[PDB]
Amino acid sequence: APDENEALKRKIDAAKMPKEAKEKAEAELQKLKMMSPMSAEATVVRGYIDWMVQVPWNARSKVKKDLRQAQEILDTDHYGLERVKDRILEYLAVQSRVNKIKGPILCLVGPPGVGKTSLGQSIAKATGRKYVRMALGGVRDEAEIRGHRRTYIGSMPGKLIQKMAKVGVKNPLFLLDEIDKMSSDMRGDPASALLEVLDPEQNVAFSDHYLEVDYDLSDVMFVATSNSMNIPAPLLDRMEVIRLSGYTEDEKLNIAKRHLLPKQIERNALKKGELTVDDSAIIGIIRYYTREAGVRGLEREISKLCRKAVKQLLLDKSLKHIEINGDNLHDYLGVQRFDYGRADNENRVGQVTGLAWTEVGGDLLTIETACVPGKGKLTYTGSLGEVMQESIQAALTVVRARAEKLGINPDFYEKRDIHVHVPEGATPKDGPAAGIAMCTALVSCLTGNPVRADVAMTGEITLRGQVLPIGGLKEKLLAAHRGGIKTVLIPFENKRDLEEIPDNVIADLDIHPVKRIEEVLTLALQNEP
Amino acid sequence: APDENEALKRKIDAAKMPKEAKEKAEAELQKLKMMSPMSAEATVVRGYIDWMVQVPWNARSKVKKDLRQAQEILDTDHYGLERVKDRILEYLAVQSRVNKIKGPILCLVGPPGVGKTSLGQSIAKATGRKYVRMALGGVRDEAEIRGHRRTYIGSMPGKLIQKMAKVGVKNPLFLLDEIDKMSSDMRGDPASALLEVLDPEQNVAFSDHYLEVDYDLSDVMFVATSNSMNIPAPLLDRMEVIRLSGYTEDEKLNIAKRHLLPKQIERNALKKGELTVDDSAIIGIIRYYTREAGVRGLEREISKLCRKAVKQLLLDKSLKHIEINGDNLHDYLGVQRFDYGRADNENRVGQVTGLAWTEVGGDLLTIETACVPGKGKLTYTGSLGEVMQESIQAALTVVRARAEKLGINPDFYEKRDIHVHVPEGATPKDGPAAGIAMCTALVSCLTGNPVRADVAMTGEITLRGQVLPIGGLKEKLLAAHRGGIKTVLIPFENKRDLEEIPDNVIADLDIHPVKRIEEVLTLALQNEP
Repeated sequence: APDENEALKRKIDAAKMPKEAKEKAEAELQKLKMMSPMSAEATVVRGYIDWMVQVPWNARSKVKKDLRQAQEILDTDHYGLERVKDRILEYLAVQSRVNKIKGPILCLVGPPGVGKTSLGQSIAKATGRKYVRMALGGVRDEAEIRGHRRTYIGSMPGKLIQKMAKVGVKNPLFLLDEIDKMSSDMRGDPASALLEVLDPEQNVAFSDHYLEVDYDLSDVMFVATSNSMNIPAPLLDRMEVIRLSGYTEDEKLNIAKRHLLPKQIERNALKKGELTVDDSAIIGIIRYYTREAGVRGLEREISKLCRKAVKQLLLDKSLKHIEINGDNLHDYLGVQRFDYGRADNENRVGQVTGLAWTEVGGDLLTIETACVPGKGKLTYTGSLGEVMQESIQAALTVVRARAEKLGINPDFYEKRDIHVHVPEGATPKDGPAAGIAMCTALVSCLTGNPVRADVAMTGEITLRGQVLPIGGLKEKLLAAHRGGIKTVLIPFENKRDLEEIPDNVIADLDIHPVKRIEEVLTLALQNEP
Repeated sequence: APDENEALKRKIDAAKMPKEAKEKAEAELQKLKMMSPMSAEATVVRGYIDWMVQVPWNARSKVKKDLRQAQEILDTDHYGLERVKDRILEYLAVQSRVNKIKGPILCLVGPPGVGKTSLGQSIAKATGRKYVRMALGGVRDEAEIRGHRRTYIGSMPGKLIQKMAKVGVKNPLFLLDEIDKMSSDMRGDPASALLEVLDPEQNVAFSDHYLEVDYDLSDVMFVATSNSMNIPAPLLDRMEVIRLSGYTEDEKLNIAKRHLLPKQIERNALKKGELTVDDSAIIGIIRYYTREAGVRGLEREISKLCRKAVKQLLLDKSLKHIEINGDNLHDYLGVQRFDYGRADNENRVGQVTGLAWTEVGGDLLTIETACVPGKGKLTYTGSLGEVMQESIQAALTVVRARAEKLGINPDFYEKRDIHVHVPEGATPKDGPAAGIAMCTALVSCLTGNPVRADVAMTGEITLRGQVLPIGGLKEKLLAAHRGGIKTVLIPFENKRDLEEIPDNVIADLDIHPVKRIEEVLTLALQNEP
């Protein structure tokens, strides 16, 4: 009745609306023409009108059809990686026929600190669609994806509806960040709602608590990102998992010299000829200032270098240029915090270096064994399961069978207790891939032979001394390369897998395929036995 | 229609307003010109008009561009500390180019009782911007940062809008105190609103429940303060953490003689020649009247001294001056409440002194061990986790391996139960840094050798008797210095960290870098074994 109800009514006629939009517009019209000073009644309908005007329809982004431009765009996002972009291109080709996905959503998984956001932005630019993000981590209620009931003012729509209202296109690139961090603790499981907004048979008629009228969401492209492969079962359908990994020394150096350095220089309001960093400084930072698979440490170090350089040049008008090399780098970072190289490790007896497979990239572990006098009981530490128990039992049996050859007293399992400690045993690794490590440590404790340093080993063991194949050799090799380990012992059956590993990692490490316990004991111990 | 609606209308024309302000002014104008006796209708619009007139725009504080004056101002806030002010200067330099932050917010963390508010005021004075504070602790609803819905009178804007209305400048220094104390229990998580008011891409169009019209907040500089590093994940982005620590004896003495004493003298309405306190009294107060990292105890003691001196001089007209020294100090404070020095500690066997890393500064702990007759079960007290369990297991294994050398009966773990008590085990310390302490206490209980007093130790242990490096050596050294401990045992790998500790702390303590359990057992026990 008042003037407000008139102006709002115009917002319904000044915007073109399809059948569903016309239906919600008619509903709002029936809800309009009422008293404007009505507390919590006119404001909610006004907000609904604004949302409808903001909801996209009869308009979309010009989606590109050529694939060459998509490849050229994907080649300049972070580094290219020559591995994941190819898969992306494949998906684009499958989508180069119709506007209907009818399949996966190109899910990305890997350790944090990689080009996930960069890949999403590159895909948005290649597809010619607007970019929009939404975080799935920490979500535990359906009230986060969907809105509230059609009631008094304050019942704002869900995050998805808000993002769609802000992005006035019917075919945007909706990114789903931290899908593995989503939980279900407030109102059932919100995964169902996600399915309703992701399944091509349900997104066309997706209904919201506030926007009860069905909205067409089949043209919206969705992309999910995660850190681990522990994606909920209902969210695993219609999804393709693409695993990402770390980078090598030269790869990280090129990445830093291509985008990290220019971005940090432009962010700190620096000039083109104010700071010059060579490759020696970056190498020193990667070797003694960061230990990870991503480039977060490099970014933080470059930011600190830029800030310190700006402060030093500002307080000294006589300084015209600042150059940081591999020698004065410490002057801006301090004492080194990490060690590179195992040449001066002073090889020990009870300690063994092994490779561990982790969902965020493999790492290095130092397993220990203690053989003290007792009655023969077995003790283990590191939150190990039954698999580790049977593996230790098999290793003990192998040691008992080869004690005569190794010079071990056959009565060691009767008058001496064994305690095996495996640090970070709760790693997301299904299977006791450290059998050879524990066996070598046991042989060392019983014989006193120090385990040769700068040597890494991983793989399963049997009761007859045979080595079984394992998975995730790329991550373990990358971890050994970052840790400065040159000698790596892997099972023989995994030799055929080396053909799928780039030469940049194999040319730096010395791999020796083994299949028996005697070969690992000969190549790992300092002496012959 | 009435006279009121006329006067209020003038407040809309007498103030210059930008596009957004003109939009909200037009909205209020449409809401004005109505009946003034309308209950809860004219008062709310009048309040909105007053808020708009108070909201700053087209006016700002003269921000300074020089850095020398900023350093001179930061050198007279509390003490200078020569550590944090430098970082502040760096930030200022980064902000000495444009009025856009586009980065961190200079978050400060440390134990309570330090110059946090003083640092904020000094930054406000150096930047030439008005000072304003707002407490984030105890906030659990978005209705605290933002206002209420546009409804009947009483729906006042949020705390932020009120602070901005009181401070008539577009670029003020908004301080965020107690960011770690903020929770989420009433209406979702208010952190999101904070992001909307802190993210440079959202503060430019920050909308409020009462002030629904977007307001530009990109020129407002924000600074956060906290006690612990447990900052919520969403509030950690675009933030730089700067850790603060305690002060030494001479540092606290200079701080008291520079600002604490004059402030307390001026607050108690004292004259220049009425009270004279020497350094002996301050030293005695710091040694026997307060045990903390801040200067709260010193402030309280000086306040009590000033009050007692005023009362004594007022009731005695024959007294012309009051002088308090290190001898008569007790006459105004009573009997000493704390003990300084471990020379007369009467070294015990079952007790061991260790250093503990805490988010509010390290402290001293007295770990105990009891070896009673039993079956060999292990018991622990102090709310310890699995890390402490594995550490105690490793220590027990080391003791079992060195029992013959230490003169311990090898059957102690079979006929005797061990109970380890670690007071305040719930400290925010990730890792069993008290391995050497528990091992020494166990060796003492089994051998009866009293642990030498005036000795502190901390560090990780392994199954082979090796000591691993730890973090937070500065806090532990400061705690040992305050407690009067001269002998401190730290891991050998942490020796390179001593170069980052000032000489005022190393010159008072006797540090002995160790790497094996035998060295700690020899330097900690009274006898040789």
